[PDB]
Formats: sequence, structure tokens, C-alpha cells
Amino acid sequence: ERVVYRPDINQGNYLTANDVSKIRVGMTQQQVAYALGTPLMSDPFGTNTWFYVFRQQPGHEGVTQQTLTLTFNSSGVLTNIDNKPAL
Amino acid sequence: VKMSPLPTVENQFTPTTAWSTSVGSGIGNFYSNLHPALADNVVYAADRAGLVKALNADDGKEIWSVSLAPALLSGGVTVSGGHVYIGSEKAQVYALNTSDGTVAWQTKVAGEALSRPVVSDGLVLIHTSNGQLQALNEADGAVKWTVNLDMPSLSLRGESAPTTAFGAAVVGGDNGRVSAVLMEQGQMIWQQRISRLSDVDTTPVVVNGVVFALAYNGNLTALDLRSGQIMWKRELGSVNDFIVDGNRIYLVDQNDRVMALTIDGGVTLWTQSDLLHRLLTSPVLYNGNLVVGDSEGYLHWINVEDGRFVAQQKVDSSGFQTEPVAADGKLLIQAKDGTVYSIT
Amino acid sequence: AEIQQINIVGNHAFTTDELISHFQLRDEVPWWNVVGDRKYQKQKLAGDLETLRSYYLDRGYARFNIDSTQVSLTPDKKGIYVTVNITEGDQYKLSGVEVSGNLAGHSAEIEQLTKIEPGELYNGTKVTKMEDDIKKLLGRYGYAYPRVQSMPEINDADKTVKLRVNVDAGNRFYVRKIRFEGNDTSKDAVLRREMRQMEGAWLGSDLVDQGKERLNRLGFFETVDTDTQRVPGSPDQVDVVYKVKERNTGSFNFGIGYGTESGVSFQAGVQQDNWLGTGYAVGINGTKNDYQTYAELSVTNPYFTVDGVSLGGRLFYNDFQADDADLSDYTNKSYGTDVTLGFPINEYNSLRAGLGYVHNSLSNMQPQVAMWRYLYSMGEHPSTSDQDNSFKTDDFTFNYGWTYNKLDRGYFPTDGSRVNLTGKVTIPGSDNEYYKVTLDTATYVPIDDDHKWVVLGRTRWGYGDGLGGKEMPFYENFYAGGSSTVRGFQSNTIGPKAVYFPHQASNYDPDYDYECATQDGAKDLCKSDDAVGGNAMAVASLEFITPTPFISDKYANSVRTSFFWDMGTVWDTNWDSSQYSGYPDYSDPSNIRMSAGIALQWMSPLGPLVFSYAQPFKKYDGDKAEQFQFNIGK
Amino acid sequence: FGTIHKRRFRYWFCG
Amino acid sequence: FGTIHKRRFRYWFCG
Amino acid sequence: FGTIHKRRFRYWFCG
Amino acid sequence: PNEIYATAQQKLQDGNWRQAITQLEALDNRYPFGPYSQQVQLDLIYAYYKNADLPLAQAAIDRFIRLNPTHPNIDYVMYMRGLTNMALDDGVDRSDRDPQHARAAFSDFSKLVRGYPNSQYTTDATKRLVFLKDRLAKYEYSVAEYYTERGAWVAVVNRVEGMLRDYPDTQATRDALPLMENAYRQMQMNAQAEKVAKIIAANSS
Amino acid sequence: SGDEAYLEAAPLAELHAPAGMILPVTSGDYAIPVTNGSGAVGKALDIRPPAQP
Repeated sequence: ERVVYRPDINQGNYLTANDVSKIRVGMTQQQVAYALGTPLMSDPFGTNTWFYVFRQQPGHEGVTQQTLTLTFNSSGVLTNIDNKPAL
Repeated sequence: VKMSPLPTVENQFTPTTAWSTSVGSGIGNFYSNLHPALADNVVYAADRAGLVKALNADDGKEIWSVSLAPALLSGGVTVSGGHVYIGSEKAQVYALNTSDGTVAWQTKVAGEALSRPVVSDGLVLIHTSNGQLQALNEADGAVKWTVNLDMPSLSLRGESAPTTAFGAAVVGGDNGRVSAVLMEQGQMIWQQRISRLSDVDTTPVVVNGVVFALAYNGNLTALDLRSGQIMWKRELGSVNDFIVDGNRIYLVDQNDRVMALTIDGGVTLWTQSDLLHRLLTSPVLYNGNLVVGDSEGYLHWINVEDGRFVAQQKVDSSGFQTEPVAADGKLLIQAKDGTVYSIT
Repeated sequence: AEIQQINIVGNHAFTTDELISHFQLRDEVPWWNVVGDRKYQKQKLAGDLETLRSYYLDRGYARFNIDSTQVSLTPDKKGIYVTVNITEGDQYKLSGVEVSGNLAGHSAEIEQLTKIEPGELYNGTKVTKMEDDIKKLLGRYGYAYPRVQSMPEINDADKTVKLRVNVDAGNRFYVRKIRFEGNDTSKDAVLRREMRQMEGAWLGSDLVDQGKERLNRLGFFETVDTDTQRVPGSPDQVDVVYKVKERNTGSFNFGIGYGTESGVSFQAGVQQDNWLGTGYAVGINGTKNDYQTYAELSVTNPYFTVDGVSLGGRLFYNDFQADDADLSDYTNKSYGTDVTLGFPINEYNSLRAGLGYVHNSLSNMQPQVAMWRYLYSMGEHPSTSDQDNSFKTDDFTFNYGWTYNKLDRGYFPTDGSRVNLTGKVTIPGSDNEYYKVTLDTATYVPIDDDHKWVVLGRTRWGYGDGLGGKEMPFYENFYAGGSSTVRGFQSNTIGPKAVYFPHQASNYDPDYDYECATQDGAKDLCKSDDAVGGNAMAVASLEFITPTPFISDKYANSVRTSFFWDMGTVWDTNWDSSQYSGYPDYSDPSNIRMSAGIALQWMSPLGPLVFSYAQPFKKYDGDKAEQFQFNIGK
Repeated sequence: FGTIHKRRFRYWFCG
Repeated sequence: FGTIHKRRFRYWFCG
Repeated sequence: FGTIHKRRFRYWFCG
Repeated sequence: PNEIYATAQQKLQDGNWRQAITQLEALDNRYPFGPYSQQVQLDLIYAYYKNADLPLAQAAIDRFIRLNPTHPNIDYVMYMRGLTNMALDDGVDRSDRDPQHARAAFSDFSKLVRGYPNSQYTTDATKRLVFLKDRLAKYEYSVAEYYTERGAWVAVVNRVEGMLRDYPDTQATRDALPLMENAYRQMQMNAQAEKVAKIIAANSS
Repeated sequence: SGDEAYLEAAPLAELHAPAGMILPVTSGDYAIPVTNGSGAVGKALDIRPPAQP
């Protein structure tokens, strides 16, 4: 613990509880972008994978990290969803 | 750009002021149509402050006075029947009794009333600053009809007073369109353009059959009152009133030159540039000689036969801007300070 | 041409002159003073028309409309007549509000933020303020480009109006890149560490504004402004760009001379708060006379950690000889080390906690009453009849401090206040046992909405006392007078004056003046004007910052002119007026010195220059004035 | 900016 | 301050 | 009185 | 004109640039359409760049390039614009300062080498292009390094991904690949972390 | 002006793509085309403008 004031550090997309519920398999990546917003990170190394990260580091009272990994095939169809709401 | 110097002329006779007195604060530095008028051997005058005074034409003594207040009386003093009609900057047309000055009726008109009232066929005609013209009943004061003359974004201060002839009122406009309307219900017979170019017009006049009009920096034109088509044009322009008699036109132009033109084709007879850029008032005819004032107060009398000056007289220090009036052997001019001068 | 008359027709609720009084176009200009001119122009007519519209709208006249306006001019083209036709309509009161549309879950805040007192009169300015405040609230949550409209529907039976407002927050915008422009010298990390908006995160309008205001408070830049243009082709992506331009902060000067009053002089001075654009605060003062050898190095790293923890260190050495050759006159050696650690506890508050060591070596002090009180406090009993004495102390001090900084701007603040408390206390084992507290405040209250007229209240407080029977040493005394304190007085002269015992003066030469030299026949102790300062201090000043009456726009931001009124006194709380009756009472704080005058601060290329001229209208005996003063830094 | 007085040299640095 | 009797002025040496 | 404000010159010709 | 033009040429060869500005301006303002005017303006370009008149040099580049693009020595004007654009950019490393001047210099040299491959200045232009690319990559590396210090791991990933996208062959990008690895490790995505790790392993030697 | 700090800049070297994956696509806005090296450089290059009648 430290007494020094650290500002609120936020990173990534703002994943709410309802958009993660309405996202589903088999649906196209452009309408995924319409539903969820533009993903701030995507895989640059040859795979159509979108990384929806909800990173919050408020003060000294812990770090919260929800990551949603969306895998798209060559045609942009979402083939798999991977939601991890904790570290 | 410089005002011309005062011309030295040998006065054939020596005019004098029969009597003079002040009605109030007067028009002052403002620009207004307000001028005195004569009927029944008495003169009625007013100031911009709100004081309205009546004076006998022979002695110049006060007979009654009332205050309309700053009521800002803009329209000229016009007398007809038992009432006097004066327009105001506050869009009011006041009707005062000719006997004691008490108000007979007061009704708000649709716009700022600058033009001098014109009385005809039981109605009084007022042209407002916003272009549209209204006719008010002489007894009730209610507006009978309103005609919506168009208006450009920029115009000259002072609206044209309509002239009635053969049951139709011919009026100018700030867009250069002389308009003729019927007195019955205000419907429009014809309108014709006669003209940055402001194209503002002044009051027209009819001698017989043909209308005469003169727009500011436009054309002096002759139009038929029935058909409304133009007959002849001269490229002269003016905002002051002009007078017609015999076969000659007397007017003061844009640059305040005094000149005479014929009815038949508008050919000039003479022109005097001695009063160039001196702010002259509208010309009037008295004792067979043309009379004009200036902004310095020097009256100039012109012989109509060839334009020579016949008499020059220093009258008032404040100067003259409004319309002089002349009738029944008396001519009266109200200075900018409101002192009405009667000349012999 | 000029305005001959402004006329309003159809108005009945308000006087025509009262309506005109808000217009930039002036119907009349008074003769007894100059407040403008009647020069007509088209552009300001639209502004005055909009002002008239707003004036009718904020009094419940929702049905207000202007029928037409007629600009007209005299035939001689010198006068301009402007008239406006007015339909006032009835007066209405606001009967309620209704909110609809895609509120994006913020309905509980929107409805409360749009809540009204029932029966209140309609106000178009309040409607516009509500429209903008809804945008602010939605922008704080990342909805940087919302669609909001409000239309008034009017019931002509009930004489009331209803505001149906439609709100669509749109997409939540994310920032991908934050860019800095114009930082030619400042390191990018120096600007980037003042940020509160993080790259790769959802936007916060409050975060961007806080970053902008922290960059303003940093003081290294000027005209800091922001723009948040969208990334092309993306539903919700923005680039937030900070555009700044850099000033030459601080100054550096040196000087070498011969044969002056100080003899052969070599004086230098360094002060930069943004040293080489790295953010370090570096100060290198020093002089080398025949009488003084001085050097002071202070280096502070404000971001020793990424959280904003600062690590300052001050190293200094002072050696003063009152005479060159004989070395028997007054001598004062002073050297020490001072390292301090500061960290922020809040967005505007920071705390400092450091350790300070200082060594003072005194020899052949000239007898003075307060100084001798200090020596007897320390337990030493030297002889008062001669200038043969010596005293030497090593002091360890725990330096602490607290700073509150909510100023509008770093260099010439126009709003907010700054409070800076500094304190010291001696660690046990030190020779001196004392404590000191110093409080400095500066509050700026802007008089005008453009912040050109600002009133400034500066108060400077100081108090020190001994801790264990021993007294606070006189090298820690406060002084007043000069640019940094009450102006118009000679620098560091305000305060208690030394009282000299009749003593054998060292290296006495008959053709000079000495305060109680026994060679002069001084039977008793002397009243003098020699200032030694006091353990307590209270200085206050009120300044009225005004625009420079002759400057141009391009130079206005770097020149500050202000009228001021200074108040201050320095007094010695431990002085004994009973023992010394006829001599002045230096324990009395009621001798407040006052002055008023004009000051001119300038952000010159040679550094911040302050020129001042003050008249000490309240002045006491034994004190001298210096009306014109100037400072090389801040 | 630099100033040389009678056997006294001063200087100020800009930039 | 420090009184310089050799030069008749008070030398300010404090920081 | 020399001045070195990016140019070198004497403000008066002393002597 | 020539009676001072010859002396101006001799003295600009001699290096008294400060008043050489004055004689070249005296030719320019008195002979706007004179036969020597283009060469006088080019000499003004040279003296402006050699002197500390960098923004006056840039303005004169603008007012000469807008007057006549068809001048046969267009490559020299492009080269001088690139040189002065880098001169506004710049023993302490200053690559972490404002990179807009360096980016403008890179664009100027790139359009120079694309338009005029056979010019004598193209080799120096390409070497300066390499240096400017390295400097921009180092600026982006400095931003990524600060974001690693701060803890904005998404910002680190995006910045270094942009570095691979825009400056793939630079030493700063090769050095900042571990920043991508560390950011992926901190965000607990080992799938991307090991991929960046083997990117590094494929280029560490 | 006149500095030569750009001469000792590190030469560019393209990154090798390991098997089973593809490097991110390169933006061509910062590409340097290959050019003949038969030219002067640094102090050897003539900075003065070329003479013309």
C-alpha cells in the first residue's frame, strides 16, 4: 500500500453486461462492431481475432480485467466466443 | 465634396420676416418631413419633442397649444376639414381638433409613420417606414385597407406621400416602383419601375392625364395614370419634392442644382450650380419666383424666366431642412430649431 | 457616417432606451466621458439583434419574433437610421419538461439535471444552458458527439410552454492516439505525464479538460488548447491533439567586474523550472567577491516516480568576511545539505517531507542585544565588551511542507488560489533546538468574465521559536522589504533593528563610523538602523491586475501591470521591552509598514522581469525607503 | 543581452 | 546583513 | 557602454 | 544590380551571411522581374538555410515553389526544403521531442527521390530518409516506453503495433517488440505474448 | 546546419517472419525506394546553388 495519489487508469473497450449477453456465434464482424463498438486491439499476426478488453486500475483498490476474445474466419463470421471476466 | 460658397447677388428687392416664433425644440439634427401648413388664415406647426401649436397667419400669435408627450412626431402637419393629422415615429397618427387642439382619435398604424398625411374621399393616407401603406378613416380612425409595398434592405429616410387623382392614389416606393391604388378597397391598378443604387422615390404629382415621378438617383419620368406606361425619361434624380405649373417643371436634383424642365419632352431650360452640395429644401413658387432654403438658413429666390437669383436673405442661424409651404399669399418655413418664419 | 437614431416600434414590456442599452450599437455617446463611438457596421447589428432576441426570450416571451428591420440613411449620407419592428407576444411560464430518446442508461441523471421548479417563467438562456449541460454530462461518459434537440410547444389556452427534449447519446467514443504539437524543447513524456485521459480507452471530456488544466498549471507552456477530431472511417474513434508553444522559461546571467563597491566581483545565477525540456527544476546561484564566496545548487525532479513523487536536493555554501586582510572582523561561514521528498495526496494537494543539515560558523560577532540573547539561550557567555567571540553549531532539521495549487495558470494566474506551507523542526541531537513555520497564500479573483481584470490577495506569514529553552537562531530570522515582500522599502530592512553594546571594535580606523565603538567614547549601548530581522513575520498585499493601457495583442500575454497595496511587519517575539525601556519595543507587531504603487511584470527573453514603483505612505523612524525596485527573476 | 560598464562586464542568455 | 566598515555599507549575504 | 544584443556597439562614444 | 551583385556573390562565398541577407534582399526588392531574380532568390535560400533564419527559409521555399514549379533546378529546392525541415527538428538525444518537422522532412525527401532519381542529391536524401525514419521510430518507442511505465498496456500494444505497421525495419521497432510482449503478459493474454516472444526470438540474433 | 549526425544512423533491416504466422502489413507511406549510390554525401556534397545564366 502507498499513500501517494494515483489517478484512475482505464484501458480498452467498455464492456457492459448486456452487449456481452447479446453477442452470439455465427454473426458477421461488422455487425459485431456495430453492437460492441470498434475494438481497440485486434490480432496483427495473421488471424482475424478481436480482443475486447475491459481494463480498469482504480487507485490502489485492485485491478479489474474482463477480456472477450472473438475469433473470426476468413469470411468474417464469428466462429467462437471466449469471455474471461477476471484475472 | 465641399459645400459651395454663398453667392453674392444684387437683391432686386429686400424681403423681410413678417413675424417669427418658436414652437419648441424643433426637428434638430434629425431628418424629418414635419412642416407647417396653412388653412383658414391660421398656421399649425409642431416639433419632434411633441408640442403642437397653432398660430394665426396674420399676427403670428399663439391661439392654442398641446403636448402629445418624447412622442417623436415625424409626419408633416396636414390640415383638412375640422381635424389636423400628424404622423409620429412611434407608429401613431394623431388627429387633433382644429379649434382647441384636443385629440379626436388616435390609432396605431402598422409601421413608423414618416410621410405627410394626405386626405381624400373621407380617408387619410399614411405611408409607413416599412414600405406598406395604410388608409385611415377621417372620422373613426380605423384602417380601412393596407397595401404592402415591397422594400429593399437599405433605403433613404422619408416616405413618399401619395397623390390622389380620379379616384386613384399614385404613390412612389423605396424600390423605385411608382404604385397606383384605388381608393375604394386599396386594390392595385399598376406599378412601374422608374429607376449602391438605392432607387428611393418621393411624392409624385398629376397635372392632367400624366403622372410625374422622380426617384433618388433614378429617372424623372412621365407615366399615364390609367395605363401606367412610361412616356419620356430624363436621367436626373432627386429626393426633394418638385412643383409643376404651366409647361415647366421646377426641381432640385441629387446635387441640389436648381433647374427647369418642360412637360412635353423633359428638355432643360436653365440650370444653376451656384448652390452645389448646399442642402436645399424642396422648392416652392411665391410671387412668380422660385424660393429655396439651405442648411445654413440663407433663403434663395430664383426668377423662373431664366434662373437668375432675384433675392437672397439671411433668416435663421439653425438652417432649414423641411418643406416650405406657400398658400393664400403667405409662405412659411420652419427651421431646424422649430422657429417658424413668415416671409412677406 | 454614424448612427443617428435607434428606434424600436411595437415594444410595450420594456423601455426603448432600456432595450438599446444592451446593444453594441450606441444611439448616443455621453459628452462627459468616452465609452465608445457611433460608427455603424453590418456585423455587430446581427449580434445586437440576437441580444435583443435573447433579452425577450429570457423573460417568458416564447412567442417573440422580429417582424422586420429597416436600415435607412439620410440623403446627404451622414446619418444612419435603424428601426426594428417588434411583436412581443404573450408571456408564458414553463409548465414542465419531457425527455425522450436513446438516453444510453443515463436517464436518472438526465431527468434530475433537467428538473425545474414548477410554474417558473420560460427562459431561453436556461434552455440553451440545459442543452449544453446535457452535452457535458454525456461527454463525461464518452458520448462525445450526442444528438440533442429541444423544441418549445406553446399552449395558448393555458399560457404555458412545455419543453420536449430529444436525446440520442450515439456511440461511446474511444481514443486511440494522443498527440502533442509544438513541444520543440519539452520531452514528450513531460507533457504526457500530466494526462488524465489514457490512450486506448473510452473518452472522458472531464479527463481531457483536467489534462489541459494540469498542462496549464505546469507553467512550461502557453495558449494550451485541445481538439478531438474523429478518426476517418470509424464509427467511434478519436485523436486527441494537444497544441502548445514553448516559452524560454527561467533565466541565466553572469557578471564579472573590477574596482566596484564590492571589489572584484564574479556573480552568476541559474534558474530553470524546465531544464533542457526534461522537467527538472535546477537553480545554480553563486558569487565570488572580496567579501563573500557563495554557491547554491538546487536540483528537483518532480516525477522521480511515475505517480508524481518529487525528489529535490539543495546543496549550498556561504562564506562571508567583513574585512579582507586582517581577518579579525565579522566572519560567517554557512554550508549545508538539504534533500527533500514530495508526493501528491490529492489532485491539488501535495506533501513534502525531507531532511536538512546546516552548519553555521560564527566568529568576531559585533555585539547586538538579540544576538546576545540567542548566545545566552545557547548557554555560552562570551564577553560583551569586545568583538572577540566565536560560535559554531551543526543543526539537523526535519523539513516538511504542504502545497495547495488550484491556480488557473502557471505564470500569470487569473483564477483559483495557491497555498504553500513550509515548516522545519530540529532533530534531537542538533545544537539548535528550534522550529519554523512559513505560510504563503495567493488568491486570484477575476473581476471580468474575460479575466483581464483580476484582484490578487497575497498573504505571507512566518513564525519561529526555540524548542528547549534555547532560542531560534538569528540566521533563520525573517526579513521584509523588496519585490518579494512589502515594496517601496529598502530590501530586507523592515523589522527589528540591532542595538549595539559599547564594545572594543576590531580593526578600528578613526575615519569611518562604528556603532558603539569605545574608541568613539560610547558610554552606553547604541540605537541603530542596522536590520537583523525577527523570529515572527506577517506580510500581506492586495493587487489589482489591469490590462496594459498601451500594449498590443501579441505582447499582452507577456506583460502584466497591476496596482498594489502592501502590508507587513517583522517583529521579535522574544524581545524584552522591560529590560530596555527607552529603546524601541521590537516585540510589538502593531508597527505595520504600508505602501501602494504600480508594478509591471514582463516575460522578457532575458527571463521574468518585474518593475515596481511604490510610495511608503506609512513609515516609521529608523527605516529608509526605496521607491523604484526591480527583480531579475521571480 | 550583454553590457560592459567601466571595467564591469554583464551578460544575459536568451534561449 | 554584514557591516563592512571598510566600505561603509551593509553587505547582504543571507540566502 | 557596450551592448551585445546580437550586435556589438557602444551606446555612446565615451571620451 | 551587378555592381552589388558581384560583391554579394563574393561575400556569400566568404561567409558573412548576416549582411549577405541584406545585399540579396536589396537585389530582390529592387529587381522583382530582373534577369538574375531566380538566382538571387536561390542565393537567399542558401544564405537563409546556412544562417539561423530557418522559418524565413521555409517561407522563401514556399514563395519560390508557388511561383514556378517548372524551374530546371527543382531538385535543389526540394533538397533545401528537406534540409530546413530537418533543421527545425534539430549531445543529448532529442528524438523524443516533437516529430512533425522530421515527418515533413521525410515527406520532402521522399517526394524528391521519387520525382528525381537521377539528381546528384538523391543519395544524401535517401540517407537522411533512413535517419528520419529511425528518429520517428524512436519517438514512437519513447511514447511506448512511457506507456509501459504508466501501465496503459492497451496503449503500449497499439503504439508498437503501429510501429511494426509503419516502420517495420527499424531498430527502435526491433527494440520495442519486448514492450508488446510485456504488455500482453500484463494483460494476461499468453496467446499473443508467446507470439510476440517468438517474433523476438526470430530476430534477436 | 552542417551537422553529420545522420551518417552513422543504423542501416535498416527487415524483420524475419517466423513460420506459422505473418508480420503486420507494411504501410507504404514511409517506404524508401532503392536508389543509385553514385553521389556525394555530407561535407563532400556541394550545398551552394548551381550556377545558371
